[PDB]
Amino acid sequence: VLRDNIQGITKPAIRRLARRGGVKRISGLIYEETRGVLKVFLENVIRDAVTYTEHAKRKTVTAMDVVYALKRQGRTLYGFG
Amino acid sequence: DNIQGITKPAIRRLARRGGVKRISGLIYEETRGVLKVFLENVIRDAVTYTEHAKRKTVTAMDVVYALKRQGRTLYGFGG
Amino acid sequence: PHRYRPGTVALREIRRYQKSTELLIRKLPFQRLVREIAQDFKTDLRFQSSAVMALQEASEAYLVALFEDTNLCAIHAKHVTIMPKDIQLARRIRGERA
Amino acid sequence: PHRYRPGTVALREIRRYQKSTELLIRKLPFQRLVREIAQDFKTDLRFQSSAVMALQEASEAYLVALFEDTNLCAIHAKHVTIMPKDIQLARRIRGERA
Amino acid sequence: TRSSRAGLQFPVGRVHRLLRKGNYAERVGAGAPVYLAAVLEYLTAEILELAGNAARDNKKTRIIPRHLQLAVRNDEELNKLLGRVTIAQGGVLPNIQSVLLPKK
Amino acid sequence: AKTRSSRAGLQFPVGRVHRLLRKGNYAERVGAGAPVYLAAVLEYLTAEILELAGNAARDNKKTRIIPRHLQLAVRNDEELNKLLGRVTIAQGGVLPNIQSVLLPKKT
Amino acid sequence: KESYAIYVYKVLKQVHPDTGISSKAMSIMNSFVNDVFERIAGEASRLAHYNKRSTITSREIQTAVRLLLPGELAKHAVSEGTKAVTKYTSAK
Amino acid sequence: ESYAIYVYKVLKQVHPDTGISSKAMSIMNSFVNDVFERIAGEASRLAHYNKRSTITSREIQTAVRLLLPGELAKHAVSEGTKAVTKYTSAK
DNA sequence: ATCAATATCCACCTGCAGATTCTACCAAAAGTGTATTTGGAAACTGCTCCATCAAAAGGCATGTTCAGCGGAATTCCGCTGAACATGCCTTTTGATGGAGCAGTTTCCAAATACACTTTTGGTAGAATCTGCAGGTGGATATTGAT
DNA sequence: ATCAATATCCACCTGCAGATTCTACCAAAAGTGTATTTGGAAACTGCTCCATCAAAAGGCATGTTCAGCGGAATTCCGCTGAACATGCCTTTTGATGGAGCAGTTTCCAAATACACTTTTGGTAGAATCTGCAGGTGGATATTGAT
Repeated sequence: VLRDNIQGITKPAIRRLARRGGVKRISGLIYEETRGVLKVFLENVIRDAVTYTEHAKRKTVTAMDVVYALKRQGRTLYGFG
Repeated sequence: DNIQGITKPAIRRLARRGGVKRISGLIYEETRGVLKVFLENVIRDAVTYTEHAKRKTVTAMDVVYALKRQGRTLYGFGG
Repeated sequence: PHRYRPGTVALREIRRYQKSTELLIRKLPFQRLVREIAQDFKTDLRFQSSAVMALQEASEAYLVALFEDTNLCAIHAKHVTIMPKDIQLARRIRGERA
Repeated sequence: PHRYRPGTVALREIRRYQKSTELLIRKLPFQRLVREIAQDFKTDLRFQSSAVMALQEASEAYLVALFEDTNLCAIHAKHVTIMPKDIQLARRIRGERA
Repeated sequence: TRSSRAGLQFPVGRVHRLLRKGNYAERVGAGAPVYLAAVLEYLTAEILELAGNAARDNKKTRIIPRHLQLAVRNDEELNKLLGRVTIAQGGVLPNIQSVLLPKK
Repeated sequence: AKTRSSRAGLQFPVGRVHRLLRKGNYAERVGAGAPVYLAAVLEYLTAEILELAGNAARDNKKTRIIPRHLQLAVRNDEELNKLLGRVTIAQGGVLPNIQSVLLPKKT
Repeated sequence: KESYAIYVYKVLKQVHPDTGISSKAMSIMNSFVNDVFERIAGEASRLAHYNKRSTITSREIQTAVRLLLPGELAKHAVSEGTKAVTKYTSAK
Repeated sequence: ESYAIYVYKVLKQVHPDTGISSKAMSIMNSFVNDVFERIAGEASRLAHYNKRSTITSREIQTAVRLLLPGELAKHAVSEGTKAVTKYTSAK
């Protein structure tokens, strides 16, 4: 059973995302604040994605489902499956 | 000058509704600039909705529709 | 000659204006600004009484909120005086620039 | 022994990562987090692969974005180290609290 | 009427008309206009209920935009649902950043 | 039997853009010039970004356009940047940009 | 010029019988209804399209409500909705 | 159905010796269908706002003005008009 | 400025993977061509409600004084970045069964399509009514000073 | 802590602008009954691709040590905004033509709707082509110590 997979987003991966974000120096508290932010972000897209899946009486979340979900949030994504 | 028509007292008042206590001198010309860029975006879209209808009169609906597209939905003038 | 101290009257003004709902900008100077900007888009225009109200209602509403975020950006920087750069940052973080 | 002063490798890595475009989060770990959050919302749910990839594309896009804004609030503060309150300010002004 | 058939104050028949002339779809089922109308009556009820309270609270009987504003923003959910809506003549909630208050 | 796309002088499918305008249920009727004008705009719009993507690629000594190229082309253009200010081009990266106060030394 | 103003007035009374409402207030309520109507209609339209369907039925209306309204608000809006349909059907 | 072959033509038109990857073509497809839906919807709406049951080259033009930034809109209007005018006189 | 340690650069070189290449099938498009319906431009017109202007009225510009705020320079203690050793778990290459998506045909509950009869929610003219916004009195909390 | 100036809160008073009550007219709903059409669920099922188990190997996460430096907190100072009383220049308010915003009638260019015939973009099947990923090496910067 899947539990605590939020820790699967390693300090290293969060450090790399910040470099792209152009961040030079990071505080120790940042990593946990970020898991939180990423957690909420995902709970929101997947809820919607899954809501779309259910309405089509399917059992598989398709990329379209994620794509429609993102559009509903003003985070339109190009190029997907 | 019209933009200068928006006075310091008026601007200082707005900021107070925003819960602002102390206001640097440079904030006023900075402010009018925001408002200018604001209106321009809205008014253009409204004037456009105006012309599509072949009117020489901007109607409050043309502003409401404009605002809706700017993502600034405004309840009070229909729609 | 009793005199109030810096920020005491302002603070009382905050209180004051957060209760009222009326426009804080005078109608005429504003109508003039709206009209001049419109002129650059299409000449010989006439504005409904309500159309200008809406625009004003929206502008103050807009500006007011921009002020709350600025105040926050000032405080984030251990200050209490909202400065230009404080507005600058807010607008950048709202996508009004990026 | 040779040793770069602190922050040199970091600039090195900003330059580095801003040139590439590969996802910076381990795949499998991320997929688990997706499956977890999904199944603690509904069951018997299968995922197209590309579906988990769209979600990673978006998440990273979202986080890198957040980090730039956060990085800006810090510089406004005259700091170079993004702190939690920076993310909070950014997130708020961004319109996710506020 | 249909509203009466579904037990509602809102105009089911009208809502139905508006769903057709709205070019939202080729066809419109019979429940949709009923179900939707139900939700508009309910949402309406929720806001009026809170704003009525807001008026009693300020010691007034006739509700004004300011009472719609106060009911909306002082409510996590409705405030979310109207997160990008500006209520004319509504004003703002009374709020002062603590750090701005006189040093007691 | 000339296509409408050629009648209009376009690469884009006027007949197709016309169908989609019906299946999209946007209005009761669709004018004849509607699809023609719209495929004209869509063609114009894709030629504009491709012009830019292609350049980005030349600047990258690459012959084939890839997502990062579309990304670099879109973010470097004021107007495309605004038109897609809320679109995320997957596998595109970001624009190299390091705040000044971060760089070391002085002057 | 149609408006939900009279129906708004009805609902109001069932909730605050002694409470009245100014014009400007009643106009705001009108925009409010028009707004959610469009937001709900649109999402439903959209849902039918993604599923290559021709009809916007209450199933559509329902899901859209789940997508648009905040949690608990959505909870009741669904019940309310479901109830309204049940009543309408179970009627001669 | 895709826009791929059409994107390819134009592509070859601007840059005769350049190719496009599939992901890139994928994003170019997403792009087209996106702009297509915004302009459509802006148009759809415009008509209803005007009690008009027909979308035409005139709604499309306005939609294009409301939706596209500065210089792009100007140029897009030309292209649209030019094409309508041409197709107009060809039959 | 010199010098040793490292990382960045960049042009040459080979290999798999993904792209450009065809043969033919072709349902579903897109085109062509009467027949029948109709939406909305176009010209005419009355009724609002908008632009203009006069003069009663309710704020704003202006100069002064100074309290306190932001910017600067300083100090220091702790926490984050660099470098390193170690070893695990992610990535990769493959294969298998079976779920559950998506195609195809059947076919009735539900929906569009008039057509007829009833009700009703919007408007316009008129009179009645009433919730509260400004207005006053007077008590008392708040603030700034000595 | 002690006055002394203001501001703020409150119970009450009352004209009036706007909310409410009443009648009447009415086209445009919205309800209702007939009968013709159809979308999409149900039932069978082909077939894509999702999950998942297996294994070998190094790309990388983890955890530790060390010290450089950046953030936090304290002090100090010049300059900038806040508060105020003076003063009048502009906005505000209520009135009066006429310009267009709409309400209506006309009627033709243009959009269904239908039946065919024709051209095509999608494609699955196989197989040849090619841009660059990624590995190598060694000449040019970038850095940091002295």
